[PDB]
Amino acid sequence: YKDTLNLNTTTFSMKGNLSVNEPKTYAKWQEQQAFKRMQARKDNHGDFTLHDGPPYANGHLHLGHALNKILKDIVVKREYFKGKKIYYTPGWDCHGLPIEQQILERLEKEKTSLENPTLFREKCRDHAKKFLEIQKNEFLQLGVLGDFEDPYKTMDFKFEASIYRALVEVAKKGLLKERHKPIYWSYACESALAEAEVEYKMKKSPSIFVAFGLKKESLEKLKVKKASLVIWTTTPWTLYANVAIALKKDAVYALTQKGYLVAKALHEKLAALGVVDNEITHEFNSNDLEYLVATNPLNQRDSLVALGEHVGLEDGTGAVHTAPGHGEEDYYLGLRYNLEVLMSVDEKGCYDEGIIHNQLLDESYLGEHVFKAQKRIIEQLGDSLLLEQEIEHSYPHCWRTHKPVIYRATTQWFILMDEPFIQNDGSQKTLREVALDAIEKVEFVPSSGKNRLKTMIENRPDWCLSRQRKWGVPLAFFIDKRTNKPCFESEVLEHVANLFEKKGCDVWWEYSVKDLLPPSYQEDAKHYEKIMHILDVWFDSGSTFKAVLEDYHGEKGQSPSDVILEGSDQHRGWFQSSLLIGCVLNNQAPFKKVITHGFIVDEKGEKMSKSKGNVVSLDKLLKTHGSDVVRLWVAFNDYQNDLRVSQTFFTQTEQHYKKFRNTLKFLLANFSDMDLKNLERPHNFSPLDHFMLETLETISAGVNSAFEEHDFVKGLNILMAFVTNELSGIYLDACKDSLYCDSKNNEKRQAIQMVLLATASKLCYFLAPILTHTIEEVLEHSQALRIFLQAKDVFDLKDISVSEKLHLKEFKKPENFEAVLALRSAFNEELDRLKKEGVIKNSLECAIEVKEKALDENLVEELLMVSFVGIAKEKLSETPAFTLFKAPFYKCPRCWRFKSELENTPCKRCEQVLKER
Ligand SMILES: CC[C@H](C)[C@H](N)C(=O)O
Ligand SMILES: [Zn+2]
Repeated sequence: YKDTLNLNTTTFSMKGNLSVNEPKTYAKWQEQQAFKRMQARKDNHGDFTLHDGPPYANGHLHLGHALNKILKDIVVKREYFKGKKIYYTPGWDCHGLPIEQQILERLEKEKTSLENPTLFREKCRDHAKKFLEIQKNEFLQLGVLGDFEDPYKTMDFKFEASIYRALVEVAKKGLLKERHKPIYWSYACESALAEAEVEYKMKKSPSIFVAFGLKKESLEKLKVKKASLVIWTTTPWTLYANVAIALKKDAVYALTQKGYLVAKALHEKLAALGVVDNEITHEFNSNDLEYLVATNPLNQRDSLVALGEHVGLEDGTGAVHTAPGHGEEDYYLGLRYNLEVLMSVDEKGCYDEGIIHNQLLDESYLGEHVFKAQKRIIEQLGDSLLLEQEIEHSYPHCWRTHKPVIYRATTQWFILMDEPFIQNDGSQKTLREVALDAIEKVEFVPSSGKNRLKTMIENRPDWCLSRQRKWGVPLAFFIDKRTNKPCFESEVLEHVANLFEKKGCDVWWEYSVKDLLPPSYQEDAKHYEKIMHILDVWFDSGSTFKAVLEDYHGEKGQSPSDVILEGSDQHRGWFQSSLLIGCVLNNQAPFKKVITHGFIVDEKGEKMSKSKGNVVSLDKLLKTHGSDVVRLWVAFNDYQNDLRVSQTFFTQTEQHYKKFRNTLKFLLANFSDMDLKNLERPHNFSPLDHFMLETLETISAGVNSAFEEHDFVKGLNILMAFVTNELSGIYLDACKDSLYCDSKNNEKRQAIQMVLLATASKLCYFLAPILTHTIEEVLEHSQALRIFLQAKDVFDLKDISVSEKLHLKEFKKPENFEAVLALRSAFNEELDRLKKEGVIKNSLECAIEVKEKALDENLVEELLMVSFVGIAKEKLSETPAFTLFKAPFYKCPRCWRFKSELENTPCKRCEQVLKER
């Protein structure tokens, strides 16, 4: 009788063959310009702008890039399917050391050089172009949709002009100022750096305690025979630049029997270390030591005893070796006392002629790198070296050369944080104040991200903008030699900006000063000289809101954006640079909302690097699992924290994907034969039908609410529980007899099919942002779904009203299945017990007599899948709720239910179906 059943099959395959079929889908969306079609949708209602943070145009995509673009894609697709016009122009960060360092390294490896600035910039620009195309196509292989054929590029000439015009706005508001002070200096790239370009890593260091003997006249003033202040330092390379020893104000300093002078609060620690001897002979107040003078044991130079602002007593000695050329707090102390700023370390981190001309350090050190010289310096200290250790400490390194940085007093350009400036509304505020106010108006997901960014703004220094490399946007101002000050005249600045817009920034190197000035100024061209520093690339990316959202007047999205979505490492990076520049231009953040994610890490939670051998390639991952599995893995996991890549976790995701896919296959298979005239007329739905429609509505609200708050785990868990439990476990098991053995003309079967159609419809809508290829495939294989949803393809999906499309009555009282589902669970646990004893094989062999008479007997029979409700003859078991019997019928050879009065004879329902004309 098997061939007399309803076939109930679909062409939608159980196997996804994802690595074969996904490229076909994505190629189609590119060929057909699906993102453009999305933006053009005629019934768009509302707008949604996600502003892409631009990856650097260097190298192939990392797993973190895929995580990022997939999450953006889910968020964007969610808004599209809610009915909005979407703005999502992806972009690329094309300048900076992330590109330039690769060129510098390749030149070195080729044993070649390239000193021509235009030709050098050309090699960098060609490298960004190459990898922009590579990353673009790799992004498209994730199934993401955006304006990838018209992306934004910081190397576009109009973009270079937009960045420069952002800088112009900073300068005209009085926040762009030169400062001279020690800052981060990367000797390996001969450039200043700021915080976002520094990576702190553990590093071993010498750690030394050094005695500076007081001069004879100072010992006479203090009335002791011997006294030497002891300092602690990890940088013997700066001892040549000492000008002072800074003490804590109004603090007691102990003089030992051997003549060492240290903070009394630290004497116990230092004597236990063996730095000084244990016997204290005299105590002195630091206020009485100020303006004594000591002698540097390295070079015999005077060192002033000074009082520092906040000298610490937790480490060291309480006497701080002070080198204004190499320490920012040292520098301010030096100026307060009108001391020399000694700085004889060149741009490559090597001692220069200054050590000879000023007698700071022996001539032999000329040309030596400061880190290389330290062993010989420590040996030169002789008896003044009281103790030498080796320690480990967290130390700043250059983000691209990975070499340790140093600090060098230098003249650079800064955006000031504590300089009051005129607000757009006419009030007066500092940038720090504006940025803190602006942070409070932004929504952070998770909300903990707010305090992370806030704390950085509270604590950050002035922002050094000027870099000494060639690949970037120049700080393209002239210094008037007649004034020694920059020219911020609007006519000059807009003349340069317009040149940049048309020709790009190459002209700043190529053109003469005269050719770069408005005609009104060319007679005075001899008085002007170009600043040749370039902008921090974090200023480039900080300006994307201006260059993309503002300068295209909303065609690429609104300013402020509705959402930005990046790694939580961008609090130190793009979030902060965009926040600061937004606050100068607009006095608010250029984003309304920040969503963050973690890092992709290995099975042990560790970062992937080539030096570790734990790198999983994005290509290998997509080839193994398929992009819809990778996308589901992202969505079905706690992406705000680090995501670990392991076989075990991807296997779990594949099982989820399989369950979703097998469920959609079953639904499609079991309404494939439905007559489409059913779609227009209403149906009489059973209580179980209604229970499922009501359950589907309740869980649909919960999936949607979870997805709205970007908690895709919570929503997918709700969806998966529904498909596993109420759908597959209860409804589809109860309906299989009718779906396969009732007549196609049976109105109860047709009503089940409509429920299955409504259920697949909701599954398609909710999974469309995540498994877009798979839902596209579902629609491709189901004509009934396409008619019912009025959908040509996945991009025509909308959130449908099941009530309206099935013609449900307005005030229908919901079903209450609590009692009958409690019976079902009790029956199934009693039935499990009888299968243990070998008494019966399945529920169909049973009759049940329910002790509660209020229950609907057909629904009991449906849900428990017994063949008979009522009393029979062979008792199997008894509970307080029900008695089970052997069903007093034969098994029907067609439907396998125990409903046949005669052996091997079709039951009454089957007999009619087999007879039907
Ligand atoms: C948001 C990205 C930022 C701007 C930077 N290009 C990076 O890849 O880290
Ligand atoms: Zn039958």
